[PDB]
Amino acid sequence: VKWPRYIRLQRQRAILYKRLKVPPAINQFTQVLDRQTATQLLKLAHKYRPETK
Amino acid sequence: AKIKARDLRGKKKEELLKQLDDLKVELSQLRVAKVTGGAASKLSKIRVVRKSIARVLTVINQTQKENLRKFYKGKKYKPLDLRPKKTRAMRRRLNKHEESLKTKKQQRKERLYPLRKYAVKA
Amino acid sequence: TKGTSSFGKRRNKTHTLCRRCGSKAYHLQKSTCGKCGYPAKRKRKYNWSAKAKRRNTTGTGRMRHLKIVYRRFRHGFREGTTPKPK
Amino acid sequence: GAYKYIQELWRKKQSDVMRFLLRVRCWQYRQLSALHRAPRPTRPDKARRLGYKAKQGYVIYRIRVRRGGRKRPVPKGATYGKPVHHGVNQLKFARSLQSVAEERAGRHCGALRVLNSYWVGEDSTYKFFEVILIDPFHKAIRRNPDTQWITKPVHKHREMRGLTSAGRKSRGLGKGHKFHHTIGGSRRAAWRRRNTLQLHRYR
Amino acid sequence: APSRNGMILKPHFHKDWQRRVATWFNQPARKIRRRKARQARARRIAPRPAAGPIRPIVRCPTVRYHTKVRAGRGFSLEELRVAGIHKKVARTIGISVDPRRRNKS
Amino acid sequence: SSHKTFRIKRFLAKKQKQNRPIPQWIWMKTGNKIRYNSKRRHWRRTKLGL
Amino acid sequence: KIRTSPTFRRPKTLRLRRQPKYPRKSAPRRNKLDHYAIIKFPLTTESAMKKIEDNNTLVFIVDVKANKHQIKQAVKKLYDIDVAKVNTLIRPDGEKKAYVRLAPDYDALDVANKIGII
RNA sequence: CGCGACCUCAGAUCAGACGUGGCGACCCGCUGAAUUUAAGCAUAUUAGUCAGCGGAGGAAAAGAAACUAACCAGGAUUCCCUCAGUAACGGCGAGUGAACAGGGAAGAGCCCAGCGCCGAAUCCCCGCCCCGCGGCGGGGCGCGGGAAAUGUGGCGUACGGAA
Ligand SMILES: [Mg+2]
Ligand SMILES: [Mg+2]
Ligand SMILES: [Mg+2]
Ligand SMILES: [Mg+2]
Ligand SMILES: [Mg+2]
Ligand SMILES: [Mg+2]
Ligand SMILES: [Mg+2]
Ligand SMILES: [Mg+2]
Ligand SMILES: [Mg+2]
Ligand SMILES: [Mg+2]
Ligand SMILES: [Mg+2]
Ligand SMILES: [Mg+2]
Ligand SMILES: [Mg+2]
Ligand SMILES: [Mg+2]
Ligand SMILES: [Mg+2]
Ligand SMILES: [Mg+2]
Ligand SMILES: [Mg+2]
Ligand SMILES: [Mg+2]
Ligand SMILES: [Mg+2]
Ligand SMILES: [Mg+2]
Ligand SMILES: [Mg+2]
Ligand SMILES: [Mg+2]
Ligand SMILES: [Mg+2]
Ligand SMILES: [Zn+2]
Repeated sequence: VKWPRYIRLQRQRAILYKRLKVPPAINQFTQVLDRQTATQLLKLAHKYRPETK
Repeated sequence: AKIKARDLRGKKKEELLKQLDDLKVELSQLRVAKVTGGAASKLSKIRVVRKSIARVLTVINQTQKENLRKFYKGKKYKPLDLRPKKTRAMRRRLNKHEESLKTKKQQRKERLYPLRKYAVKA
Repeated sequence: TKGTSSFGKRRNKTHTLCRRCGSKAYHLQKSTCGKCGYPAKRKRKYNWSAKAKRRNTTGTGRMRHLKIVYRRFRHGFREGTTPKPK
Repeated sequence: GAYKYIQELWRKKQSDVMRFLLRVRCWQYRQLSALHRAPRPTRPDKARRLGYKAKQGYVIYRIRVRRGGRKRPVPKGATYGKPVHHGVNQLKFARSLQSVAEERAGRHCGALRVLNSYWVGEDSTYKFFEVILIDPFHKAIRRNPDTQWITKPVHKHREMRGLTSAGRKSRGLGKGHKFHHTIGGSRRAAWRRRNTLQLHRYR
Repeated sequence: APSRNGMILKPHFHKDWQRRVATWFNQPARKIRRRKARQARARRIAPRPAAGPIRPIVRCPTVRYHTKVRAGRGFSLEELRVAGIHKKVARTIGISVDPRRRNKS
Repeated sequence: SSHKTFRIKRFLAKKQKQNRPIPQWIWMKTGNKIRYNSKRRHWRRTKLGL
Repeated sequence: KIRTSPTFRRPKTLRLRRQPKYPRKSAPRRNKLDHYAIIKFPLTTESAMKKIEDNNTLVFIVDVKANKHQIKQAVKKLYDIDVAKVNTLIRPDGEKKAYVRLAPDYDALDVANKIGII
């Protein structure tokens, strides 16, 4: 498909982060908490939510 | 008879339109007389009938505009002809309310340090 | 040949009446006016012709809104009020 | 505060992190149009320092201009006159590219007012700036007495009359012995007073 | 061409000086306007002095004038602090204040 | 030509109506200076532009 | 869902209709091309009298913005007579002349008598 | 596959607003000559002037020091007198050419970002009730909707400030 410009631009922005040498201070955010610890963290964080309006 | 603007204002719109449509028949009858060639008394009545029609239509339009501005009196959005027509730059100004706000800093500054009235001996 | 004989072939016109300025300067083939420049949004005027500016200025025509503006200015642009009736 | 960290972070433009970010952002803005709306400020601390407040009616536009000097717009060679004014190639525009970017934003968006602008990237042929724009008819600006000065008709097209910071830097105004030629309103105002002959009644 | 004896004069009339000629025929008109504005201000501040706030004792720099004394722009913060007057209240009772001034002496 | 347009024919109509002499009764008026119509036009002499 | 064509087209979104909170003008304008304003006066000329007598027509000077349909339905209301056909021309005066042919059962000169032209 | 966020980007005759163009004497930002003078002429001079372009207001611009000074020191900006046809620039030729100090006209000062502390303590819009209502505002309700933590408001800004 001949995709629109914004779709093509974001898709080959996603490829440039795989091509170019990402410095470690930006690369450290790709290293992420795994699937089971995040649910425990949000389960704990649901008990300390700020009040609504 | 002399059609006056003072006694047309209490009348209803339909009996005003009846007089308007009668005076338009009068103009058509006078303009036939003008092109056939008629009396000067018939020729000079054209200006009389035309201004009477202008009077009746002025009363009708003024009454309709007054009822429209009575209907839209308390509404936030009103038609642009009923909105006030000043100059364009003067319609794009700030309000009394908007020019009369001052900040909490200037409010406490005016409170704490007011302009004193004083005099100096000679 | 170049003069009197050549003047007999003038039978099709270059300019017509412009629909914005009313002058016969609308070039039919360039589709633009040599007096006001009608397809341009701004009217054409220049400071190298002061005489051409004073033929089309705000005092030249009818002033059918500005002369009522000048009269309404003297009363602060009062609106929606009537004089007190008899 | 995080803003002090981001401010000192943007001062290390030769570092690996900033040379990565500036290059990928310059590539991204090179693929867009010459003028388009940014959804949010790219550099928030500097927009904040220049006067952007994150509320309704504050608009950010990102814009690119072409780099280099000003070639004289004259046919082939042929700038007719004395040898002083045969210069065409190495001439320079008297206003900065940031000042050009501000008026190119403000002319396309004539209903808004230019507040300031900042640099976000460049390459060999483009410089990228982001312009802060204020709607003067939104109520969040109209009813805020801190920022209701911009709503006044005096401040129409500040970026065209040279009243923003970027167009202000090119007028040569300031206090000191280095700016004697703009004493008064401006450079032309100094010239008018210095070349106006005062002929008194009693001489 | 020069005459027998005289000065070498350089008149600065080589530009279009006749366009920028400032005549002073409205000088007696602006004097009356300034006087009427002055009296209107003096009636607006009715018991307050017509000149305005009090100006401080100030020496002149730049050795041609260092013996004379002058009216300055405002009293300094050190002077107001020694006199016991708050800097945001001094301007309300007709004391001229500027914070740029220093006190070397 | 006989292949006129509406705006040209209307312009010719107005310039036809302005080409009449002055009425006889206007120079019996008090504040009158007009002797005749000086803005008159003949089809052979003045060619109306266009 | 598969992409059958290699062309991306803009998908058709919902378009709402105008529901303004106030009319832009307060009242509709009055129809200034009224049935009295559209017919000004007839001609009493000798070229129009033969046109009335022979061809059973009437000759009017009408407004220049008038259609043949409007002239027809204007004669049918002012003079209570139906129309066979309307033929219009624009004079070098600038006025629009209308030849209005009546029905075969109505007589144009007996209509002209009651309106005044004779 | 589907569903739900957020980001980025579209389309609306969507609801409510704004800009366009004119005049242009005075003002602001660019662009910008050649006649002329140098008894020629090319640097200069004409002149940052005419022409060209954009943008305003009843004035505009400037404006509260990254200042002047070298003193026993002054103290925002604008304008007048003087400095001064001076310092200085210049085929050092023709010509060009300020500023400080001083005397007056006027005189008015201020606010943010940051850094911090406060439960976003802040702002906009729609529906209803009453009032004002011809420069669309005020309080009261709405388990009404959004903006905003990628930072609104209060204190607070170089004269120090906060607890
Ligand atoms: Mg504050
Ligand atoms: Mg041709
Ligand atoms: Mg123009
Ligand atoms: Mg030269
Ligand atoms: Mg001699
Ligand atoms: Mg001929
Ligand atoms: Mg809409
Ligand atoms: Mg230049
Ligand atoms: Mg010479
Ligand atoms: Mg000579
Ligand atoms: Mg020569
Ligand atoms: Mg000019
Ligand atoms: Mg304009
Ligand atoms: Mg104006
Ligand atoms: Mg100003
Ligand atoms: Mg000074
Ligand atoms: Mg001297
Ligand atoms: Mg020499
Ligand atoms: Mg010079
Ligand atoms: Mg001085
Ligand atoms: Mg004084
Ligand atoms: Mg804060
Ligand atoms: Mg300061
Ligand atoms: Zn034209």
